[PDB]
Amino acid sequence: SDRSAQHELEKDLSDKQAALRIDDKCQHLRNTSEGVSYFRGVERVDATV
Amino acid sequence: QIRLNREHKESCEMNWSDKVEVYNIDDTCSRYTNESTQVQFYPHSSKFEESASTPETWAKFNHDNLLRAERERLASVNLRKLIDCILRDTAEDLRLQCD
Amino acid sequence: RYTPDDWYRSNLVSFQESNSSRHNSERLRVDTSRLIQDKYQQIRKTQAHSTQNLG
Amino acid sequence: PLRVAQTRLYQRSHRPNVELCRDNAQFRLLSEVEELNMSLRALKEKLQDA
Amino acid sequence: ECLFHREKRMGIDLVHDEAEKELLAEVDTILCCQERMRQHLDKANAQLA
Amino acid sequence: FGAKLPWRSDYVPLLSLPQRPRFTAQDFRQRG
Amino acid sequence: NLAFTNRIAETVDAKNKIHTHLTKTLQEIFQIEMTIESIKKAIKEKSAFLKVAQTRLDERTRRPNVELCRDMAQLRLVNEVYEVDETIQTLQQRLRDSEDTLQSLAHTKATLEHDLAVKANTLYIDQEKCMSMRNSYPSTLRL
Amino acid sequence: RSNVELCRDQTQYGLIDEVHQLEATINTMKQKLAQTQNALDALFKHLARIQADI
Amino acid sequence: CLLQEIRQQLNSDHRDKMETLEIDRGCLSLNLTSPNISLKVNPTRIPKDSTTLQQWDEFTRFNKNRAEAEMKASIELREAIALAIAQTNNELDAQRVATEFTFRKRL
Repeated sequence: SDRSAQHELEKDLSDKQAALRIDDKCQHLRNTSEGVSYFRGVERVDATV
Repeated sequence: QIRLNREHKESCEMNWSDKVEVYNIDDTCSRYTNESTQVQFYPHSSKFEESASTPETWAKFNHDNLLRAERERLASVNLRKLIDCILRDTAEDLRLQCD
Repeated sequence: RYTPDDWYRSNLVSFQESNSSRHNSERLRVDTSRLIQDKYQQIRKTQAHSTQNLG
Repeated sequence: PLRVAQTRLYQRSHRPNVELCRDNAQFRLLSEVEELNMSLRALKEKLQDA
Repeated sequence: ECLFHREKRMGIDLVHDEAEKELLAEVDTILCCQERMRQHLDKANAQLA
Repeated sequence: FGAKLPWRSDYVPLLSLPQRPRFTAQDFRQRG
Repeated sequence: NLAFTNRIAETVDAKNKIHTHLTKTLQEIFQIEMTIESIKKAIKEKSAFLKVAQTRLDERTRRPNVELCRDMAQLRLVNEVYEVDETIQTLQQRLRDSEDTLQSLAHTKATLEHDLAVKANTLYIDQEKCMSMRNSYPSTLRL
Repeated sequence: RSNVELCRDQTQYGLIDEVHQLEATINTMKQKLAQTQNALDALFKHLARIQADI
Repeated sequence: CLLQEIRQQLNSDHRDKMETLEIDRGCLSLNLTSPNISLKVNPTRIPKDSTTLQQWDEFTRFNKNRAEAEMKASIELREAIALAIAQTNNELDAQRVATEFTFRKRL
C-alpha cells in the first residue's frame, strides 16, 4: 500500500512541474519576440475539463 | 452571386461525401456474427479509445451548414427578381422616349 | 498502452507533413516574385506612352 | 465472441475527418471487454482448482 | 521499481514495449526461482530431522 | 499551362528543393 | 539489457533527424517574411501611381467651348485606370494567400517544438534512471 | 461549361469506363480478403489442436 | 567559410549590374517630347575613376573561375568523406571478429 501511495504522489508532482515550466515560459510573455504569430480560430473549443 | 453559390455547393458536397463513406463502413461492419469470419486478436491501444466529437456538437455542425445554404438561396432569388424588374422598366422608358 | 506500429506511423506522418508545407511555400515564392516585376514594367511602359501622347 | 467485439472496435477506429463521436456504443463495448476479461480470469482459477 | 518507475513517461510514449514484456518475464523468473529454492530448504530441513 | 517562360529572373534566395529547373549541377544519384 | 540499448539508439536517431528538419523549416519562414514586406511596398507605390493618373485626368474638363475633345489621351487614361484596378485586385488575392501559408507554418512549428520537448524528457528519464543501478555484475544492491 | 460548349466527348466515355472497371476491381479485391481470412482461421484451429497434443 | 564569402561577394556584383541595367533601359526608353529634357551643367565631363573594359572582363571571369575551383574541391571532400567512413568501419569489424576468435581459443 505504501508503494502505491508514493507512486501516485510522484505522478502528481511530475505533471505539476511540467505545467509549471509551461506557465513560466508563458509568463515570459513580454512583447517583441518571434514566436508570436497569427493562427486565428481559437474561440470555439470544448477543450479543458 | 454565382461565385458564392458555387463555393457553398462545393462545401456541402464534401461533407455529404464524408457521411456516405462512414455510413457504408458501418453497414459493412454490422453483418458480423460470432461464428463467422473476420475474427482476430488485435491488441488494445488508445487510438481505439480516442475521442473527437460529441453527438450534439456534430448535429449543430450540420445544422449551421444547412442554414447557411438556405440563406444564400433566398438571397439569390431576391436578386433575380430585382434584375428582372429593372430590365422591364429600362425597355419601356426607352420605348416611350422614342415615340 | 500504445503500439510500436502506431508510434512509427505517427513519426512518418509528422515528417511528411513538414515536407509538404515547405514545398508549398517555395513554389508560392517563385511566381509571386515573377508577378512583381512584370507588373512594374508594364506600368512604366503605359506611363511613358501617356506622357508622349500629351506632349 | 470477444474477438468479434474487438474487431468491431478495430473497424470503428477507422473513421474520417468528422466521424469519431464518443457515444453509448463505444462505452458499452469497453464495458463488455472488461466484463469478459474478468470472466476469463475467474474461469481459469476454477479450472486450476478442479 | 524499474517497471513501475517507467510509467512517468507522458504524451505519446507509454507504449507497450518488448522491454516491458521482457521485464515482466524477468519478474516471473525471479519468483519461480524464489519458490523452488524455499521448497528445497524445507526438504533439507526435514531430512535433518 | 505549359508555354514559353523566360527562365531569366531566377534568384529565389534559397531554393534547396527538387525544383529550380534547367541547369543545376546537382548530383543525379545519391546514397542508398 | 540488449533490447534496452537499441531502444535508446532509435531514440537518438529520432532526436538528430527532428532537430535538422526544425532548423531548415525556421530558415524558410525567415525568408517568407521578406517576401511579405516586398509585396506590401509594391501595393503602396501602385496606389500612388493611381493617385497621379487620376489627378492628370481630372482638370481637363475645365477647358472652354470647342477645344474640348475626347482625345486619345482620354482613351488611354481610362484604359490605365481600369487596368490598374484589376491589377490591385489580383495582388490583394495573392496577399490573402500569403497569410494563409503563414498560419499553416505556425501550426507546423508549434507541433515540432512540443514533440522535441516530450522526447527529450523521455530520453532523459530513461538514461539517468535505468543506467544508474543497472551497471555490471548482478550481485550487489544499489542502496 | 456554358450553354452550347457542353459537349459529349471521348473523354466522357473514357472516364465512365474507368468508373465501371473500378467498381469491378473493388469487388474482386474484397473477395480475396474473404478467402485469406478463411485460411488464417483454419491455421489457428490446427495450432490449438497441436498444442493440446503436446 | 570560403564558400559563404564567395557567394556573398557574387551577390553584391549581381545587384550592382542589375541596377545598371535599370538605368540603361530607362536611357533607351526616353526620347524627345518629354518632360525631363533640358540643358544640364557641362556633362561632357569624363568620370574620375573611369573603369575600362579589360577590368570589366577580368573582374567578371576571375571570380567565377574561383567558384568553379571551389566546386571541384567540394566534390573531392565529399568522396573523401565516403572513403574515410568506409575505412573506419572496416577496421572496427575485422578487429572485433579476430578478438572474438582468440577468446574462443582461450575458453
